Amino acid sequence: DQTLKMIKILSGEMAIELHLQFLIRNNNTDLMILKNTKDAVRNSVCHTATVIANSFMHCGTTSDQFLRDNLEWLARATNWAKFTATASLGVIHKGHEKEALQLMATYLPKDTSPGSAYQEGGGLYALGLIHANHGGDIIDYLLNQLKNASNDIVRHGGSLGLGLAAMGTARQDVYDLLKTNLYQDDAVTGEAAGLALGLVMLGSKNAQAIEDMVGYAQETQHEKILRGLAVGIALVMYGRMEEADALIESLCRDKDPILRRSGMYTVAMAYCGSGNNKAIRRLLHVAVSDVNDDVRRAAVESLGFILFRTPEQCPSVVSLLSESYNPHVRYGAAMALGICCAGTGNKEAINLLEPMTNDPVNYVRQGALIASALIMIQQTEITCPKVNQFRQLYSKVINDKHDDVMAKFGAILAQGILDAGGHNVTISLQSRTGHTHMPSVVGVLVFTQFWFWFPLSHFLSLAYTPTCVIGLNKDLKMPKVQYKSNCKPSTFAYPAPLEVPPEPNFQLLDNPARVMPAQLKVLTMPETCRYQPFKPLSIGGIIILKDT
Amino acid sequence: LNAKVRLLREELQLLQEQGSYVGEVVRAMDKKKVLVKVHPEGKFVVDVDKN
Amino acid sequence: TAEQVYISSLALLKMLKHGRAGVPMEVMGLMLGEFVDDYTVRVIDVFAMPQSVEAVDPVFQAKMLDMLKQTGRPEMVVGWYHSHPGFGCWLSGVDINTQQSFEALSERAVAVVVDPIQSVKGKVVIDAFRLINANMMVLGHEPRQTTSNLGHLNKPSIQALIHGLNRHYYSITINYRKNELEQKMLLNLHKKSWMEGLTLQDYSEHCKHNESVVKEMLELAKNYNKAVEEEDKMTPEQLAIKNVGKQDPKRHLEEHVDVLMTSNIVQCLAAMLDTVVFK
Amino acid sequence: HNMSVKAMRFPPKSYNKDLESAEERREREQQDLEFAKEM
Amino acid sequence: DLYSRYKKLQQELEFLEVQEEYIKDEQKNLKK
Repeated sequence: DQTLKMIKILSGEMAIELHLQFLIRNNNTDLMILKNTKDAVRNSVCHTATVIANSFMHCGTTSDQFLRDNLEWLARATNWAKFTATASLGVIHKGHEKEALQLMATYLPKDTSPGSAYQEGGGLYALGLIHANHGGDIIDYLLNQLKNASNDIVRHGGSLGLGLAAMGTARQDVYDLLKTNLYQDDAVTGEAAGLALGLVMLGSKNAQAIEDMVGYAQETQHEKILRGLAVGIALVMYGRMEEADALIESLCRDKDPILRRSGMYTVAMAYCGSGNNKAIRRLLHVAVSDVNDDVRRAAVESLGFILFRTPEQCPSVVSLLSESYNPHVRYGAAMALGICCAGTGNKEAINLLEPMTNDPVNYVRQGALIASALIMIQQTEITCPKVNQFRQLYSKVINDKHDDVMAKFGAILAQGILDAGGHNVTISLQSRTGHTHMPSVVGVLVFTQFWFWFPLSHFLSLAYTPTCVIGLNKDLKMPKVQYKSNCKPSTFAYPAPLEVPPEPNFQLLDNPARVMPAQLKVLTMPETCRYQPFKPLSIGGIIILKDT
Repeated sequence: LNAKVRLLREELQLLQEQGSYVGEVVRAMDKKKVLVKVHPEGKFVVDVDKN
Repeated sequence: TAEQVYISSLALLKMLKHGRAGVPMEVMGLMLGEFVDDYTVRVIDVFAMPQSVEAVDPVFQAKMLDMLKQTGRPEMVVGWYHSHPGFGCWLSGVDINTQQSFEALSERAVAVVVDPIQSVKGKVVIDAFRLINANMMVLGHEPRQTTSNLGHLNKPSIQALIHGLNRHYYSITINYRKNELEQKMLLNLHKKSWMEGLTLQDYSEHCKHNESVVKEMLELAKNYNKAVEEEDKMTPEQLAIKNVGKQDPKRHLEEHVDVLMTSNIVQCLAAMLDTVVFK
Repeated sequence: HNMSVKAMRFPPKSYNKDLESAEERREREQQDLEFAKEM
Repeated sequence: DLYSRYKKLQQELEFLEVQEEYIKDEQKNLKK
């Protein structure tokens, strides 16, 4: 009703359940790629790589087979990978309401309470992942669960999930409890506390919080809490375009390298995508004049965030930076290409990252691999002919025992990237309204921080967006309309798993049907059917179909 | 200039590689094998590189 | 395991001094600071003991700590060091059969090894191992969650992999927060007197030095004339296989003439920087 | 002198890029080093 | 065709100018 209209326009529900319905009807995944990646059995990294990859490819689909196939291998890695697994369980069941608390019934801290407290802490991390950008009873539940707690090994996941859920809300009390969580002066709670304050105060300009954290940033000694505040300073400023200039000047002129890295992240984050030459002058320049490698890498990373409007100039400038003497600068160049063109495959980016995988430095190979994964997304090999070439190169490097374990770790997470949501959700920080998806931006920002915390870069589920036209005539009733296409149906090509030992363009598509954004111009509008789109059909998502 | 410094920055790497023996050929045989003596030493069959 | 790198400037200076002093033996000593937290330990003071490799008597370090208690701030024994001259900065069997005794004394394994020889005037070579261990054959160390202490650093040298235990660790980095006061205090080590900065050297050796350089420029001119005169089409690659002899055309030029100019011009400039104010 | 110095660099383009090593050669050298680590 | 071409020409002009100002200071740093 018009009384119920406010819920229909403001609660954000029906988008979530119809995305869920689309992914659970369109579940074009692959059971066997996990079996291929299972070959490199080791006790160090493979468990982590697999548990992030299968969560990446099966996000929100609630498919319990990749963890239900085995249990002894599931718990073979301990004390950090069980935490990663109970983290990944949330991404598997993200965008849900009911089967969140109830499926973790085995994983309550008070139901079993074994000697391991890490698996029982990341359940709250999973809960925060599921209900990200969705306040309510989740907020109160997490607040009450953080009212009393053990030592902070259980409080990492709870703190990060609480920051994930109440991120845009800017609730006062959660910030108040994070304040005393930060003032514990403890290393283990440093990652717990420094992140989520920037989470909750995103764009709030709560200047008291900035003053408190920058005062805190000058006496503590824990590296972890320095990193937490370093990303918090970035995540407190957003899109002001003029206000953090004193802030970025203060954080850039200081001698502290981690705080200079924070300053580079601030000038990235308060200047989302803007083509401000004046910013890029000082930013790029101190990308060279600096001395510490980490802040140099952050400075060259910030270029990818700052060029959404016309991302085709970034290859031209950073092609030279890819040939720098410094492997850190080359790695930053690789990820900068990966994140600037986070969308449609561009031939220049693929060509420039083609030799980047062959450098004899492990981490620049990591950057090249992940950049290659993100540039080629949902591509049916006709957009760029390199899709299967990178797939077979990935398949070659996963089963080689000679390459470094970091590089193959990046390769398995690349397979996680390519098949995300059954190739139905993709990485696109841009709306069709000329606006940048804020949760995608913050998710891909946190995703860059896998140097120092592997499950922290688990925060990428906020970046996946489905690419599917959805049809709905009334509030709830699904219609039944199937239209055609005009171009080559090989643009509709799927991976089509082989396991081996005259062309119709009228591809009929139902209401929850996937489509590439580039294919949005070549769809057939429903004309002979009883339905007809009230709005002209050039945008994705869900569109009104008036019935005749 | 980048090229130059890169070469020099990799110079101390390549110089880490050990030296290479010298030898005197006598004759070769089939399947790309060659008989070469070292100077106060014996005679080795050596497989030739593809270049 | 991103918890390494505890270096401080005065410590490294004392360690290069102590290693360079007695070179033909493996010297050793103790290094003390504060265990500020689990991921980081700060060092403030470092000392050595005489020996004639052998562990020091506890009496020596006991009285050393006893007088350092009132000597400024209190100290905590945070570890120790040794050298390995002309080596790959690697742990020995003698080192490892006392490292676990040190671990029994204090769990934080400080296995600093320093070398003055590979530490060249530009680049310095350090390691500080963290109890390279082989207790169990299906586990490594407890933290494996970041690539900063695992992939960011350079991979170890081949010989350190050979004669060292292959379960290697550690990430030595200067990590002393770049103390600006002592940085500005040290700065130039080759500043002279201000009143020395206005000196003139002398005019006589200036002129005979010029005379000395003119004859070598004449000879360089002769060589240059011959080398332009040959102008062979033998290709510069084959020109560079026969340049190993005495032939050095244009291979000096600059090395005297700017040396000429920096001889002349400063002698010119200081000739006029002391005139209009001195009467 | 300055005019000659400036004019020296204006023609010689088409210098491609830096050629450090080959990926196959580097991989083979690393594999030989790792295999001879016990040796 | 009209108008917007002038704006994109001027846009790549200051973009190119940013690269020009960059190339000097990076050359100065890389020499030393």
